[PDB]
Amino acid sequence: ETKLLLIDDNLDRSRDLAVILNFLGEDQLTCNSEDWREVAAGLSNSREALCVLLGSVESKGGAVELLKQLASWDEYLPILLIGEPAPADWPEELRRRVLASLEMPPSYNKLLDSLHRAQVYREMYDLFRSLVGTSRAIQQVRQMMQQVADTDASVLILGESGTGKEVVARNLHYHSKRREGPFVPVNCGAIPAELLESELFGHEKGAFTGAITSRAGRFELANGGTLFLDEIGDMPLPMQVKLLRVLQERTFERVGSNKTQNVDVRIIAATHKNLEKMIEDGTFREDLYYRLNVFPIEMAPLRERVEDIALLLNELISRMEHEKRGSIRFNSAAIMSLCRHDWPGNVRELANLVERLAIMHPYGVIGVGELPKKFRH
Amino acid sequence: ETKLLLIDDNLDRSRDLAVILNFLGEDQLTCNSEDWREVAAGLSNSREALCVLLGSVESKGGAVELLKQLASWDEYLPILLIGEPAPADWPEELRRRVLASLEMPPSYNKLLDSLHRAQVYREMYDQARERGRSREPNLFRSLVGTSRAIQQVRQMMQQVADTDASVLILGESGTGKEVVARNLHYHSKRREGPFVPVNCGAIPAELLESELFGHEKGAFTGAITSRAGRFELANGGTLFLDEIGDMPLPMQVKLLRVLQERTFERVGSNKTQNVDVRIIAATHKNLEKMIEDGTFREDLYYRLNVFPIEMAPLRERVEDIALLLNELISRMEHEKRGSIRFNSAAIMSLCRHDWPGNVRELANLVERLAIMHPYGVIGVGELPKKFRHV
Amino acid sequence: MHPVQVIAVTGGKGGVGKTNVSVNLALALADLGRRVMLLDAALGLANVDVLLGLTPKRTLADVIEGRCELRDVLLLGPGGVRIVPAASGTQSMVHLSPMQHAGLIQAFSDISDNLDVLVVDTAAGIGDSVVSFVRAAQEVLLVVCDEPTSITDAYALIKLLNRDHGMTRFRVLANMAHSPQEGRNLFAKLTKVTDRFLDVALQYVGVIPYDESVRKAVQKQRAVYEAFPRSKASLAFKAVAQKVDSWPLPANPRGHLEFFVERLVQHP
Ligand SMILES: Nc1ncnc2c1ncn2[C@@H]1O[C@H](COP(=O)(O)OP(=O)(O)CP(=O)(O)O)[C@@H](O)[C@H]1O
Ligand SMILES: [Mg+2]
Repeated sequence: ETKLLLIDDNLDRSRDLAVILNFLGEDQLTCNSEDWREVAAGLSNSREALCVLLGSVESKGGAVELLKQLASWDEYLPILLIGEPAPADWPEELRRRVLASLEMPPSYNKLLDSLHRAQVYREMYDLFRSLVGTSRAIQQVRQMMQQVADTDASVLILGESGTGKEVVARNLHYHSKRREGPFVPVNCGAIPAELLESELFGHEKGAFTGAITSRAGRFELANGGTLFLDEIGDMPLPMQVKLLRVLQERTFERVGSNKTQNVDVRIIAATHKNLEKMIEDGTFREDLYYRLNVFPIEMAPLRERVEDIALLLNELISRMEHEKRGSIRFNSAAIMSLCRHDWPGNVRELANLVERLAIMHPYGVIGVGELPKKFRH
Repeated sequence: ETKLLLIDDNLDRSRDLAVILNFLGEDQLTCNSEDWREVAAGLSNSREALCVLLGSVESKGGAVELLKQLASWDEYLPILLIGEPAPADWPEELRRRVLASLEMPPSYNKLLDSLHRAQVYREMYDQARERGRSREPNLFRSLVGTSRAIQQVRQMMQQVADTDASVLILGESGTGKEVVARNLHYHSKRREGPFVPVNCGAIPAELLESELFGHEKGAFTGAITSRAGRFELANGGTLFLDEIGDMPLPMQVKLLRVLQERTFERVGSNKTQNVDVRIIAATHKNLEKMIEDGTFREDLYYRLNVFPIEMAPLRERVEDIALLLNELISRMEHEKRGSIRFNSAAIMSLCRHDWPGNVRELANLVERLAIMHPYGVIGVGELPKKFRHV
Repeated sequence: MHPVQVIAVTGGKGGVGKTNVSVNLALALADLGRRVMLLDAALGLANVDVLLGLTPKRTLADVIEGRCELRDVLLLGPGGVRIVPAASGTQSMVHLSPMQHAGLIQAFSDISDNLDVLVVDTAAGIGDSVVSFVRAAQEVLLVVCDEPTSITDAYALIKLLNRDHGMTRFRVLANMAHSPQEGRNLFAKLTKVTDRFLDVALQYVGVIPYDESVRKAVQKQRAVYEAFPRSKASLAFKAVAQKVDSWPLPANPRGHLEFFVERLVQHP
């Protein structure tokens, strides 16, 4: 991904570090004081250079001038000395870039602590449109989604009620290899306990006192796509066991049938309950928990991302332009009043409020008194 | 104090391996295929020779004579191949004395894992002086550590490996009892027999009878077939009972009957069947406290606790976390699923964690970090908030 | 291939004209040019066939009892509307388990010709069958009359659905109103109660006037839309149907059981 530059005119120590980084799984390009410009020209940009390992230099002028044209090359490129003691007379202007002074032979600990410090300074120095906002939490969520969307792993979305978990799941599905497949949502808190097994697995012509036809379950509906199990915490324990068995074996059977079918699906589960406490109280299975918790994404409440409300309002109004139930605009005082609200059931209440005022007063403007109740104070 | 021996006739490979081991801070005596004895005599005795790293041989004779001479030097000296797959030219009983084959250049995690494997080999097979039978390595795969608890577990497994007796594994949920059961099964007289794992908590309480013992035609509403139980599938093998503590009392009486009388009954059947199985029971509940609570059978408890294995929580063997990370990351490299590297701060922060669900938590965290930060350095900042500590 | 719009006609209060609204809305939507199927969710007591003058040979009792499948009980009703008939006082249809309602709703997926209209005529009350058929429908149309009992029953149904199932969007249609101001005032009262206690979205659809042509049509056992196509009630039904055709089609499946989840999954 990112290359390393070692600048050393001492060939013995240069080979020493070269084999060490090669062993340590770090990509580097061997350079000397006179041909490093050609190597730099071979670099795609200044960003691809994580750091430079400076060693003995025999070019005219010395190490002091050598840091000058690397400084002219980039001011944000960090420097660490290899096999040279910490300076005591070099100019002070360059001592905000000497991260550490390593000695040959280097040690494993301080090499990675040096490499970690280099990554921190580089980070300090320098497309999910559905999820809008500017808080730290929202961009952390976006980064985690970017990291997990390209791989086949079980995602668990943790948060509170009405925090926007289905949107995150859909963005994960759309930016994956399964984009052309189906998206099948399953709500375990909107299906009775006796119906969940038949709904997920399907049934034959006769399996129980109500089965009148043979139909495909939602695992077979999700074949070639992702299955989004919302409210996994209220799933009954026997159904938890059967779901674990299906996930482990990759095979399932319809209710009232003995034929085994295989389905390749991606599991994205959602929860608002504290699962760990549920395993502690024995109301949830720990094995299913660790099968579903390969990658957890924690969503943040709207009361903790208050500066984001206006953008959410504009986004919600935006989507009503596509689903054709009208439009409405807001006032600055009304927006400030909404920002000063507790908001339990964050995005669900925000969308409910917008829909309610859109149907109530269409193509209007909302003031402080225009809000219905308990939203201005 | 312990030393290695690098024996390879390629000068460059010897030199760069030597400098790698100096970088890791590992003592070594560089050697060749002609003068190793002369420098090997400087060390006190054959015990300080942890292992030998043997590469390519382009000297007189084959590798067989060098292997025999090394075995003469000390019979208990593990061998690590560097950049050379093992050749298929020895008997299957004589093809297993080396521990690992390290691809060139070796990976940090795999190198450390192989060194710890050599240490585990040396610390028990050398000093034993008791096993007249040929040694059986590989019996400790997921058991890596330098704690008192893990060494006690290894001693108990070595005691029980050569005896066919019922085993009771005591440990918290997620400690890794299944791998211990598999290690006991595949390195006992049952190696060719089936290994059948059953989780009592998974089967519903009303179906545990049919699942464990099987049933015949029309045994219950829904019994269209005569499916046979787990015990008969484990005949000539091993059955692994996990969380035996939730199994109800009548089932406990029938299990004791299977253990002693070697007989059981199917559902809907009027005949007794004899099966020869080995029962390795696992639980995470205090069985004694259940006995004075009137929930577990006391006689069953005495029958099972003849060979107990107490697997300690990770929070009580925290100084083994580094080795466990090396094993997990090494497997993750072997399956081409990526690699991660920690600094000292992250490892210390992890060591100060309570770890509920010890090894499953560790593996889940490793997988999560592989997804989050692939090919990067993990510090305290990049760990999840629940793992950060001051 | 397209998603199918499902409309549940309800209201809790009996005798508010749920069946008349269902039948006349079905015929009007067929008049605009859609393939419409009408289901008589009044499973124990059938009134769609009575109002339309039909005498079905096979009904849904035959489907549940297993003598026939679901396709062969369809009847070609007036205006091209395909009717699913219900039983009238059959011991196997008086009360069904939730498993049976789930099976019947799921079995409707075998039908793949209707042009995104399926009108579901729920029974009176807030019972299990009514809730099951309302939750499975995309649109919920509540028929309310300007009486305290009707307002109370509609509010009770809304409160039940919102409290125990999280539903928040409801369509309200006024029936047997003697002036448009009567319908507006009825909507105002219902919204006043709901806002005082709940946080839900009520959308006014229209008003169906009190018209004796409806009574003559019921006496003749024919539909007011076809028997008296130029009456005030028929014109009101045509206007409502034009308004209903402008409703947004479903696009995404929800987690619970609902009609035609197959079309809501594969099409997107
Ligand atoms: N707008 C209107 N003008 C005149 N009569 C009307 C009317 N709407 C409904 N009615 C009358 O109401 C009576 C019942 O109608 P309908 O059978 O459709 O009600 P309903 O289905 O709600 C009763 P239930 O729910 O018990 O089946 C009939 O006499 C019908 O003609
Ligand atoms: Mg009716």
